[PDB]
Amino acid sequence: AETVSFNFNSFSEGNPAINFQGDVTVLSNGNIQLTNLNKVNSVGRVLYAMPVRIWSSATGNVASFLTSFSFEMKDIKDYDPADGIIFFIAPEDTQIPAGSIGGGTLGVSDTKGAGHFVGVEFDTYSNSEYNDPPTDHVGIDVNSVDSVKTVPWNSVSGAVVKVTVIYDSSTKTLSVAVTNDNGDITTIAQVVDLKAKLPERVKFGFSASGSLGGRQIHLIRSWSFTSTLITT
Amino acid sequence: AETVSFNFNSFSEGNPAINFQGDVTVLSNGNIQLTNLNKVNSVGRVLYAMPVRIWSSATGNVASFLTSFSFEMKDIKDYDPADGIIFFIAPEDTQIPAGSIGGGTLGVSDTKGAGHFVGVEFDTYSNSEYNDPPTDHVGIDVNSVDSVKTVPWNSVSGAVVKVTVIYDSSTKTLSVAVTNDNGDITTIAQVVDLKAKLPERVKFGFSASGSLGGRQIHLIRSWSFTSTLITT
Amino acid sequence: AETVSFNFNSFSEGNPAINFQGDVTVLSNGNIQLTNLNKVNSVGRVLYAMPVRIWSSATGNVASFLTSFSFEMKDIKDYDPADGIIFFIAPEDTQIPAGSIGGGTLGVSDTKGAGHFVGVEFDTYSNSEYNDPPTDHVGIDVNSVDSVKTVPWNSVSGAVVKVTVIYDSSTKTLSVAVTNDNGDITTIAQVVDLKAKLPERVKFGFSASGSLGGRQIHLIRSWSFTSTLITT
Amino acid sequence: AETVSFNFNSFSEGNPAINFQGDVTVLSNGNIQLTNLNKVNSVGRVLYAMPVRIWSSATGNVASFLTSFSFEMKDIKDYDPADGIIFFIAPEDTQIPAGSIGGGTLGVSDTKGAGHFVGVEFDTYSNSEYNDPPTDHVGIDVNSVDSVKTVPWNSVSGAVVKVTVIYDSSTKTLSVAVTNDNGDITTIAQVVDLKAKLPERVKFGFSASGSLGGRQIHLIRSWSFTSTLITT
Ligand SMILES: [O-]S(O)(O)c1ccc(-c2c3nc(c(-c4ccc(S([O-])(O)O)cc4)c4ccc([nH]4)c(-c4ccc(S([O-])(O)O)cc4)c4nc(c(-c5ccc(S([O-])(O)O)cc5)c5ccc2[nH]5)C=C4)C=C3)cc1
Ligand SMILES: [O-]S(O)(O)c1ccc(-c2c3nc(c(-c4ccc(S([O-])(O)O)cc4)c4ccc([nH]4)c(-c4ccc(S([O-])(O)O)cc4)c4nc(c(-c5ccc(S([O-])(O)O)cc5)c5ccc2[nH]5)C=C4)C=C3)cc1
Ligand SMILES: [O-]S(O)(O)c1ccc(-c2c3nc(c(-c4ccc(S([O-])(O)O)cc4)c4ccc([nH]4)c(-c4ccc(S([O-])(O)O)cc4)c4nc(c(-c5ccc(S([O-])(O)O)cc5)c5ccc2[nH]5)C=C4)C=C3)cc1
Ligand SMILES: [O-]S(O)(O)c1ccc(-c2c3nc(c(-c4ccc(S([O-])(O)O)cc4)c4ccc([nH]4)c(-c4ccc(S([O-])(O)O)cc4)c4nc(c(-c5ccc(S([O-])(O)O)cc5)c5ccc2[nH]5)C=C4)C=C3)cc1
Ligand SMILES: [O-]S(O)(O)c1ccc(-c2c3nc(c(-c4ccc(S([O-])(O)O)cc4)c4ccc([nH]4)c(-c4ccc(S([O-])(O)O)cc4)c4nc(c(-c5ccc(S([O-])(O)O)cc5)c5ccc2[nH]5)C=C4)C=C3)cc1
Ligand SMILES: [O-]S(O)(O)c1ccc(-c2c3nc(c(-c4ccc(S([O-])(O)O)cc4)c4ccc([nH]4)c(-c4ccc(S([O-])(O)O)cc4)c4nc(c(-c5ccc(S([O-])(O)O)cc5)c5ccc2[nH]5)C=C4)C=C3)cc1
Ligand SMILES: [O-]S(O)(O)c1ccc(-c2c3nc(c(-c4ccc(S([O-])(O)O)cc4)c4ccc([nH]4)c(-c4ccc(S([O-])(O)O)cc4)c4nc(c(-c5ccc(S([O-])(O)O)cc5)c5ccc2[nH]5)C=C4)C=C3)cc1
Ligand SMILES: [O-]S(O)(O)c1ccc(-c2c3nc(c(-c4ccc(S([O-])(O)O)cc4)c4ccc([nH]4)c(-c4ccc(S([O-])(O)O)cc4)c4nc(c(-c5ccc(S([O-])(O)O)cc5)c5ccc2[nH]5)C=C4)C=C3)cc1
Ligand SMILES: [O-]S(O)(O)c1ccc(-c2c3nc(c(-c4ccc(S([O-])(O)O)cc4)c4ccc([nH]4)c(-c4ccc(S([O-])(O)O)cc4)c4nc(c(-c5ccc(S([O-])(O)O)cc5)c5ccc2[nH]5)C=C4)C=C3)cc1
Ligand SMILES: OC[C@H]1O[C@@H](O[C@H]2[C@H](O)[C@@H](O)[C@H](O)O[C@@H]2CO)[C@H](O)[C@@H](O)[C@H]1O
Ligand SMILES: OC[C@H]1O[C@@H](O[C@H]2[C@H](O)[C@@H](O)[C@H](O)O[C@@H]2CO)[C@H](O)[C@@H](O)[C@H]1O
Ligand SMILES: [Ca+2]
Ligand SMILES: [Ca+2]
Ligand SMILES: [Ca+2]
Ligand SMILES: [Ca+2]
Ligand SMILES: [Mn+2]
Ligand SMILES: [Mn+2]
Ligand SMILES: [Mn+2]
Ligand SMILES: [Mn+2]
Repeated sequence: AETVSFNFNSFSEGNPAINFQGDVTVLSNGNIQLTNLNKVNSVGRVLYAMPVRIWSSATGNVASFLTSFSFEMKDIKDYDPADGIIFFIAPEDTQIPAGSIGGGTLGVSDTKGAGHFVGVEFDTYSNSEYNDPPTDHVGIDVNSVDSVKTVPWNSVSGAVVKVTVIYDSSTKTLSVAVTNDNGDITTIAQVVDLKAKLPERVKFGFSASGSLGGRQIHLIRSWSFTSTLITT
Repeated sequence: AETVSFNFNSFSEGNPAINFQGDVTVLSNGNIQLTNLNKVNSVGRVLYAMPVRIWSSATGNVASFLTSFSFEMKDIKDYDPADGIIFFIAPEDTQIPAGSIGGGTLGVSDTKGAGHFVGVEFDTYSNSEYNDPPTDHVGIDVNSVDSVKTVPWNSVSGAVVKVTVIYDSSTKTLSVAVTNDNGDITTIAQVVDLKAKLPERVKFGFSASGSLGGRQIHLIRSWSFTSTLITT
Repeated sequence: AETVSFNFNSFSEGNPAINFQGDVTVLSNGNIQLTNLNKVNSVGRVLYAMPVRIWSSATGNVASFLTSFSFEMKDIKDYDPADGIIFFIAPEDTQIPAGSIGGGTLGVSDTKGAGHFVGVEFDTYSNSEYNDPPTDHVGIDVNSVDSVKTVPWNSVSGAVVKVTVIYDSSTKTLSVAVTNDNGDITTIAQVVDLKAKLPERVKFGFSASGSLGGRQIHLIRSWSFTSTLITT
Repeated sequence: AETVSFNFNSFSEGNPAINFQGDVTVLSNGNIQLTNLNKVNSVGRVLYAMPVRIWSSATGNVASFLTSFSFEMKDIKDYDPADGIIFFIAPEDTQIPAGSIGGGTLGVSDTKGAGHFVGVEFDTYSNSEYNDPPTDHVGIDVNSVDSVKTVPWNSVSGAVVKVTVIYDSSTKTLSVAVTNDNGDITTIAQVVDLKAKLPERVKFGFSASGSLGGRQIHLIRSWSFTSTLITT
């Protein structure tokens, strides 16, 4: 088979394996701070430098992958806790949308919240302009921040969250498991046809944004990944 | 919410948190050995002592759970590697099935292969008698050792395996992810209405079995489980 | 190591994790009410279903635990505020003591005040019969409602109390810390060889009681416990 | 009674309630980083600005106090993970020891490892000059980094540790509970007569340190404190 795997217990802004886009910045403790606190419409993104072949136009096969990461969101005084983080998969040439308003677009969509990407957002602000549920939530996005599905969730300031994703090729079922601070788990699943919505060669990564009045600390602590494509 | 969460990195007899049914023997290194090598038809199971209420006849809700565990199956000179391990869910009153012999009921069914439980199997020996695919496989059993679905897997002697399982309360999707020694990941997923096959209170555990000519060591090295039942 | 850890921010009947002995009634708001207000000699207890092995006859070791919980005791027109709540440890086979009447056995002892258990009491009514200090107090009981040690405390109707308990495996020191509504903290500590007073397997819970003339509401709002038993 | 209490969920540089002594620095996410990864014998300390009256001259009374905090230590490449963190209590005019060598001294002792303070160290480097145990440990210090008592412990790089301390005046008992990322809890208690080892007015705080090759990320994330002195 064709297997891809990596593991980051910490980061550094000189590692060739990571692509930094936007106001991204690496802290002294090894964490990645996606957005700039005192910047209007801040947008930061981070992608694994190397492109993962998730499916073969040849065989007709699709890869299965298991990844898990942990992040932290914290409130900053006088500023609305927004907008959130999103784990995304996109074509290898993915860029921050030209003139991106930031905020509710999470840095992977245009003003009408559209774009070419599949992702799991950890939304902390309700954008009626995107059909956002009235409360914090977790969602499965498929080429739009107007989630195909969401599940109520609760963002605790300054608490480390742990996430475990699984994509089973056979069923094209993307399943998420989120371990909240109080021990409680939150799950959400959706059937997404990756071959159908993305190219053979893509890229994974994290993005986060905010507005002028909406800002908060977005930190990625660790990230491990392993994809496996059957070649037969 | 109502959440159950335990974690075992080692084991030891006498712990009130675990019930040992069968030829289960705890090694002097905190490892659980499921079957007796010197017996014909050995059978052993390890269960988490307390019944966990997976769904509520009142809420109508069904819990989601995130459980991951590791095991090892080493071969033994002049013996067919069998029958394999199995992670399962059963009615709180679950008694250990009748030991059988040439058989491979994985310790959860009768000679015919029937039984009241739902589980993920890591089978290493084919039995025309239960539709066992030609080779080693990972399956999804629902009241029968004749898996509902199966996927090609390969068991490697003396290799430690890591397994992450996720269950989505809504989508009723059971998603497994097998991480092998070399790195490659195997995954399978299936819908199983837990509220349709199991009583409100069930029990989680691992089971194994052997035959007259099929035997091997079945080691459960670690186990961590977490389930959350929304009720409101 | 061998660790037990649960967490309840709310309660609900039917949860297999908790056993209800006596006049325990679960409110429609996830709160536990220990005594019945319309009964003479009400008595109620709530216990964590599974027995926790506090010490090993093999290791000689004794587990340490960190448990914290919150409660509330509101008065009721024309009634003496009593008897108080109590956090205790008992032999796994613990039955609920005989309901008594003028009495104040806190639901863990006989008419005389004897019983097999060890606990921290939050007593709000003096009984010359058991040496109750002149006023409200927090005590450390060891097989007797006649506290081994006591410290002046003051119970305030309708106030939510936070309590953090720590037990050191070695020093055999049980240390309580009562946080009142206004802020002030009350603390008491006592050596109690858990391995000397209790059998290997015990049970943790909260108990309460009332009299003919003494009654009040006893609410257990939340509970989080964690114990670790070193074994190697 | 006289009670002192505060609570921090994140710190800031321009906060007169906190005294920053040494290589201290406050990250963008509100955490405090006690040492500088680039200096040689980097020493950092942070004290609560206002002094606390732990014992009354008039009345041979001493205060009880409850406090809990969480930290994170991480390994930095090419440097030994050292030296650790310490929660200390010192006279209100306390400073960094003249010409401190940092390292084994944890920034609160001279070269012989002596000074004026009562602390709880989370040691990560075995120094034979201070009779350190051979493994990571938690210790109780009384005017010397040569612990009056210690307990084996394990520091995990990048993991959030939660700590809870309780000091009972009546017993002059100091008990700690450390909650590892693991879920496991480590404990350690010691009887320290504060009035006998410290001045009426003290200051509480944290500290960390490193050497030439011994360096790591030391971070304080939160800190809550309450102390109540009886005055009758
Ligand atoms: O007549 S026989 O019976 O004998 C017989 C002859 C040939 C075959 C082979 C074959 N491919 C081989 C290699 C190979 C492997 C190793 C070595 S070696 O190790 O070096 O020796 C040498 C050669 C090989 C290497 C790369 C590819 N094949 C790639 C490919 C290209 C580009 C990319 S890309 O874009 O990513 O660069 C990605 C993948 C493709 N192959 C197909 C394809 C196909 C499927 C469906 C449809 S359709 O029906 O239309 O859907 C259309 C086309 C077929 C159909 C038959 C077939 N490939 C599509 C893409 C070796 C044999 C089988 C039997
Ligand atoms: O009749 S006979 O008995 O005579 C007989 C004749 C031919 C065959 C073979 C064959 N493939 C071989 C290699 C091979 C192995 C080792 C070496 S060696 O190392 O040199 O030894 C050299 C060559 C080989 C290597 C790689 C591939 N084949 C790849 C492939 C390409 C790209 C990728 S990827 O992932 O990189 O993109 C992954 C996989 C493919 N092969 C097919 C394919 C096919 C399937 C379905 C459909 S259909 O359903 O109709 O669409 C259309 C086509 C067939 C059908 C028959 C067939 N391949 C599709 C992809 C060797 C033999 C078997 C029996
Ligand atoms: O009937 S016969 O005469 O035919 C006959 C049948 C079977 C046996 C064997 C046997 N083990 C073998 C290997 C082996 C050797 C060489 C190769 S080869 O070189 O590759 O060929 C391959 C395999 C082998 C390899 C590893 C082990 N055995 C391990 C083990 C597992 C896991 C770990 S771990 O955890 O560290 O990973 C560490 C160690 C154990 N084995 C026991 C054990 C046992 C003891 C006491 C109790 S009790 O009663 O409860 O006290 C319960 C169970 C028995 C009982 C019988 C028995 N093992 C416990 C642990 C080969 C044969 C002997 C005779
Ligand atoms: O229900 S199930 O389907 O699950 C099922 C459950 C159990 C069984 C088996 C069984 N024995 C086997 C072998 C075996 C055969 C072939 C190979 S192989 O060749 O490798 O294939 C490997 C192993 C096997 C080999 C040797 C023996 N059994 C010997 C024995 C040992 C030593 C000597 S001696 O004296 O010579 O040393 C003499 C005899 C005995 N076996 C019994 C015995 C018994 C007799 C009377 C009474 S009672 O009435 O109470 O008195 C009580 C019990 C039973 C009862 C059941 C039973 N044996 C008594 C002695 C294989 C299976 C089968 C099916
Ligand atoms: O026999 S008699 O006739 O004599 C008789 C004896 C006792 C009662 C009372 C009673 N409540 C009172 C106050 C009260 C009265 C007067 C003053 S005064 O004005 O000062 O005098 C002050 C306070 C009072 C105040 C607040 C509440 N009660 C709240 C409550 C609190 C918080 C929240 S929350 O979540 O919003 O925080 C939500 C709800 C609840 N009360 C119930 C409840 C219940 C219903 C169904 C189910 S079940 O079917 O099982 O589901 C379970 C439980 C009952 C059942 C009987 C009953 N309450 C559930 C919630 C006073 C009397 C009635 C008649
Ligand atoms: O026999 S007699 O005639 O003498 C007689 C004796 C006792 C009673 C009372 C009583 N409650 C009173 C107050 C009260 C009123 C005014 C003041 S005053 O203003 O100070 O004067 C002070 C105090 C009072 C205040 C708050 C409550 N009661 C709350 C409550 C709990 C929790 C919360 S909260 O928010 O924490 O959740 C909020 C509210 C509850 N009360 C019940 C309850 C109950 C119902 C069903 C079931 S069951 O069997 O299960 O169906 C079990 C239990 C009963 C049953 C009898 C009863 N309450 C459940 C919740 C005053 C009297 C009436 C008559
Ligand atoms: O073991 S312990 O020590 O714990 C202990 C446990 C229980 C008891 C009590 C008790 N009753 C009390 C009051 C009371 C007194 C004073 C005040 S106060 O003054 O306010 O303080 C407050 C409350 C009290 C008031 C009214 C009644 N009791 C009424 C009653 C109600 C209504 C009417 S009516 O018809 O007029 O409406 C008529 C009679 C009855 N009581 C019984 C009865 C019984 C009789 C025969 C049979 S059997 O032989 O089996 O058939 C079965 C049961 C028993 C058995 C035990 C018992 N009552 C039958 C009717 C106070 C305590 C004492 C000690
Ligand atoms: O017999 S009579 O009935 O006539 C009678 C007369 C006097 C007393 C009082 C008393 N103190 C009062 C205040 C007070 C309170 C409120 C207000 S008001 O609210 O303003 O009105 C006004 C005044 C008061 C305020 C501050 C102090 N007292 C301080 C003090 C000073 C400095 C500090 S410091 O360091 O923090 O600055 C800390 C503490 C001390 N007081 C003693 C002390 C003592 C104990 C043991 C020993 S020994 O045996 O040697 O051990 C030596 C000394 C005694 C002994 C008796 C006594 N104090 C030691 C320190 C009010 C009355 C009782 C009975
Ligand atoms: O004749 S009678 O019998 O009738 C009789 C006469 C006098 C007394 C009183 C009394 N103190 C009062 C206040 C008071 C209360 C409220 C207000 S109000 O608010 O205005 O109303 C105003 C004043 C009062 C306030 C503060 C103190 N007293 C403090 C004190 C100071 C500083 C601190 S601290 O912590 O801040 O440093 C903490 C505590 C102390 N008081 C003593 C003390 C003592 C103990 C042991 C020893 S010995 O063992 O011998 O050494 C020697 C001395 C005594 C002995 C008797 C006595 N105090 C030691 C410290 C009011 C009355 C009682 C009965
Ligand atoms: O409040 C956070 C929220 O802001 C929205 O945009 C606001 C903008 O922040 C505010 O300054 C302006 O006056 O009105 C805008 C429209 O509500 C973002 O659109 C949303 O995504 C959050 O970031
Ligand atoms: O190894 C960490 C350890 O260092 C000790 O000091 C060393 C110093 O780090 C090294 O660079 C120098 O060459 O020798 C010194 C003497 O051992 C510290 O004393 C100790 O506390 C740790 O920080
Ligand atoms: Ca949003
Ligand atoms: Ca089989
Ligand atoms: Ca009492
Ligand atoms: Ca040291
Ligand atoms: Mn959304
Ligand atoms: Mn099978
Ligand atoms: Mn008492
Ligand atoms: Mn030390």
